[PDB]
Amino acid sequence: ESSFMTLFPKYRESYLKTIWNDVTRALDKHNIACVLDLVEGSMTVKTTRKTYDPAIILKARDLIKLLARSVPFPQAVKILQDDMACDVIKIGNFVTNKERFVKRRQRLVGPNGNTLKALELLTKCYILVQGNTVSAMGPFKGLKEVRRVVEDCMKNIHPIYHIKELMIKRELAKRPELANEDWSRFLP
Amino acid sequence: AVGKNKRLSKGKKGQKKRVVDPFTRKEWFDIKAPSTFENRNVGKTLVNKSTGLKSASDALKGRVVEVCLADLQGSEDHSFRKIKLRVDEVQGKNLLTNFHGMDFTTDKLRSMVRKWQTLIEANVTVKTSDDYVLRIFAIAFTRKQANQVKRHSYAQSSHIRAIRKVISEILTKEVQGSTLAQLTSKLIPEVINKEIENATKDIFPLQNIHVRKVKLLKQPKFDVGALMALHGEEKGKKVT
Amino acid sequence: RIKKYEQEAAEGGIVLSKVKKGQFRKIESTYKKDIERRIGGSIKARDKE
Amino acid sequence: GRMHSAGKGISSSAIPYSRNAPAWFKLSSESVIEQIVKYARKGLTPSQIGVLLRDAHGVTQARVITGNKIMRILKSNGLAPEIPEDLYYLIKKAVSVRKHLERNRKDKDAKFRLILIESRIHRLARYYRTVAVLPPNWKYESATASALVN
Amino acid sequence: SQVFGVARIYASFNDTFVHVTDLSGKETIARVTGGMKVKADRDESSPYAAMLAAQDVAAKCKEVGITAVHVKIRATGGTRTKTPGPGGQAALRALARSGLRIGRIEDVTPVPSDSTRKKG
Amino acid sequence: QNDLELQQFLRESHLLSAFNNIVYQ
RNA sequence: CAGAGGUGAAAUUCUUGGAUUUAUUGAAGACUAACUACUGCGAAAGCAUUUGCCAAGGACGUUUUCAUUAAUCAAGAACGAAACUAUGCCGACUAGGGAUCGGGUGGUGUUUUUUUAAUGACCCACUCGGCACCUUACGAGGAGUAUGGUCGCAAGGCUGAAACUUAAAGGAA
Repeated sequence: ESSFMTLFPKYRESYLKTIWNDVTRALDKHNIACVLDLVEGSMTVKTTRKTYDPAIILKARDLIKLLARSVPFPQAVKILQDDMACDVIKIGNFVTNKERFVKRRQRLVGPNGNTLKALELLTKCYILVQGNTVSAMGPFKGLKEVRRVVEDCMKNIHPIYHIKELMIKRELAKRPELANEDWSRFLP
Repeated sequence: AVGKNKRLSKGKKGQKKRVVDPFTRKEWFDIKAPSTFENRNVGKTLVNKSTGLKSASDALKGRVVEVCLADLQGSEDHSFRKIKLRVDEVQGKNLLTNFHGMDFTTDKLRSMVRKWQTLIEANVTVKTSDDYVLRIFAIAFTRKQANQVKRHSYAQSSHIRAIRKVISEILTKEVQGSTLAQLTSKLIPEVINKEIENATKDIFPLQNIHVRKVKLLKQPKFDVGALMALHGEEKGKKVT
Repeated sequence: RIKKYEQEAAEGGIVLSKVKKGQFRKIESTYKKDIERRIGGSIKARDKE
Repeated sequence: GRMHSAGKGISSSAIPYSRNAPAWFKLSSESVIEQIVKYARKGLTPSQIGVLLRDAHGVTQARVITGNKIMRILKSNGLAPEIPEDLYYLIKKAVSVRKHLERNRKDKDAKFRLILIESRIHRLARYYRTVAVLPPNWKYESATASALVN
Repeated sequence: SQVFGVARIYASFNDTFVHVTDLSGKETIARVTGGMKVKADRDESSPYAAMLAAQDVAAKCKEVGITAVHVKIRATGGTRTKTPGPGGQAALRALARSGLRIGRIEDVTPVPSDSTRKKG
Repeated sequence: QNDLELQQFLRESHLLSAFNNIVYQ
């Protein structure tokens, strides 16, 4: 008999109260019980005596983590989906210069959100740049490329380079001629 | 990559024959908790074979098991903590382990740590009267009262130092006045938590108080009579 | 809606694209409803004044 | 400016309008005089003299209780200092920091602070020599520091 | 009545280990891998691969006498990613389907109490 | 920066995303 | 007991002297995860585990002390691979508003606790000083086409093969 708990601050308290019938519907559909506490700001999920997927309870743990980290409900359920995962990526501990750090992550998110929407769409992922952390949910490959790209952008390679690299790799994979080559003569 | 896709390295020049089944030759053992606990018997283990009972003895006395406190006490309020236990002596398919360490787990800690509050940590090394030198980690999170509108109830650094001092004092006093047996019998049923809380009720009211991690640094000399007493001599069959 | 969104992210800090001082922040809601054909980039009377 | 530190703070005493003592004061002017003299013989700086006399004995402020500022009292009774007390405290601070550095040769922050202190102490010394209240050939150096504090 | 053992699951984004072991952690009973199991070098991290690997380890366990498991799942952790893998999830599912009684799940993850890097 | 298809994909990224309900060729 | 790492797919590499994984450790030199900001500090470069110790500083409470000792500062002295979509009219400046950080006063009930050891958290108004955030009164060449010049640019013929109508082989067909 297993369970997990995680904590939310007050604004997410508001939206969580708003959505709670939905998360209980979904965890009902998978036969997992969940409880919301407004006094301790707490959120618990627990296994039943009729459930048969402790993998799904692990999923639900990561679910509630995402909800408290404030991605909305449709993305919550898309993480409860089978072949998906979310990932916390630390980017606080790279640049000593405060303004340089702030500037570099601003470059990551890109003007008018252009860079963010572009990389998200290419990777089928969903990305939330949270202060000194980055959260990424999606299919496993998508997370892999996202982690590499965000790390280089915290480093000193422009995501503009990375988006072009992803696009070229995308076309190369799309055309099924070269299934065993280096491709380095293609990539920039 | 068992098939033909992967090249031949040095690899399978000549490999030995899977002919033994070490599991054919192994042997089961049963282990038993110390008396501080309630559910005394916990699971099984294996040893290679007693052709060296020297080997059985030395490997087992080296052995260090861990356990879920839920199993070890039959209580799901005790569930959320782990324990480590050390093997000491073997007789009649019976390992009679002795306490080794104590832990929260990453899940409970990560759950516990909020965003808008103040974290508090304090370690201290002590020597129990049993001459077991030991190291205790206790954490504690500050909270707001019910009387609050402040979103964040932070702590002034003088207060934080004051309660580290107080927690170090209480840990020193308690371990010194205790032995290993009473110490475990205390840290299982949540007593130091409450005492720390009632003590620091004055400085800056807290919410979470916990003996996070207990580590053992060096044991005194082994004493089989004493440990046999702690848990709670046989004749053969004159087979011929 | 834009005030709700800025307050949302700012208050749970999610670094955003730096909009100018004048215009309206651009979001998926305005991309999808195609509102600026009817409202504009920003209040040009205020911009000229 | 609150020089060398950019905080614009203001924090000090005011002064009531009246140029007298409150009537409920009933101590001898001469009595407070010998208390001043006795504390000076004990070895307290004029600032501390004023502090003790306005805490312990309800003496509001000596400039009004008696006819003179307290080191004018001490000059009348032959106890002016050799250097003004603020300059003396600066000397003490400089000695402290220099000896600190000498045992601890890496505190660059302290080096910076010592620059600040030497600057201000030069300023004050210049003012005193402008009044000629201190001797004109008088200088600051570590030698004066050692031979005057030790 | 019930014979327990631990099972550590190493769930990379590239590989998969199921590793069943006596409660003390000394004498491991079984250990296979997606790379050991599948023939395509990249399917080695397929949930299908993890399913088969769990099948063989379950076979060994039901042979020797293991019947219930404390399962600890784990990722590469440390400086690199700290998220489990397709193998981990599918392997836990496959164990359940094989009927090995789940004793107790958790995540245990090699986490830095501080990093191992260089700040620029 | 002086590339032409990439910049275009960026500036159209939002449109494609909110009108998919991937194609950018 | 046979692969492991890796990648889009490879490969380099490690691997019966048992790698990767397992449990117990020991050593090694790094960095202080979470708590982490809206804020803290210092002149700036910068600053995060505990704890003494030396040594300095700010804001405040002061009916203490000095009596114009100061301002801005050309000099001089102190300290020290990046870049890659950012930009707000400015100033002798008026009323401010919420929220926060550091003191201080006053009320006031809860938490606290009681001749022993610290009279501390919270709410509240007034208050100075600081990071900020939001409102406000008022002010002294590029475009692009056109070219009877100059200066460069460089053109075709199957290959051979040219003084030879010349081979094999080749190209197209």
